[PDB]
Amino acid sequence: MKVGQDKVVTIRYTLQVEGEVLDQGELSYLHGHRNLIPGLEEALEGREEGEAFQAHVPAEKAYGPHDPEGVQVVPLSAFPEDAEVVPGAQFYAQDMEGNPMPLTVVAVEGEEVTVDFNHPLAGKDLDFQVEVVKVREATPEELLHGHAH
Amino acid sequence: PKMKPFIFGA
Amino acid sequence: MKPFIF
Ligand SMILES: [Cl-]
Repeated sequence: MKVGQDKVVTIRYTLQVEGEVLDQGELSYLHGHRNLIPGLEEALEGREEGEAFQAHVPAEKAYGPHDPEGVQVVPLSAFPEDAEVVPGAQFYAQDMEGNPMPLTVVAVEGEEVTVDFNHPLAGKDLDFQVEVVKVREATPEELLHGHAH
Repeated sequence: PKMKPFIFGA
Repeated sequence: MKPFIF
């Protein structure tokens, strides 16, 4: 079976950014439903089970470019009393629909904390080594939910 | 007077 | 979108 619209595809992968492996493992996803970064999904289109390959995915087809609007300055009083507010530390605010908005602390200057709401890989080009482990048809429930079980 | 935090640990 | 990177 080939990778295609409405297939649930299982891959084993290694994610490299700038010559360093950042993540490694296995995932399954419903193909053609915006469940996987588009560059990788494009590289997977039409592949057979058992196929292995490498794929370079520029930032625009991966987690997207770095959005300057994602960088903001907030007061230190915005953070929990106990928290260590340091570069790299992660937290979340809430969007207008009540959902979590993760952020990373970028810099702390006295009372001014610069945070970044961007995906940590936004604006980075990715390199994948991929193996297609399994391809199957989605169940109706998976199509209704929009994701692999 | 201390402001209600709008940033949460996770 | 996947891969989920924390
Ligand atoms: Cl999925």
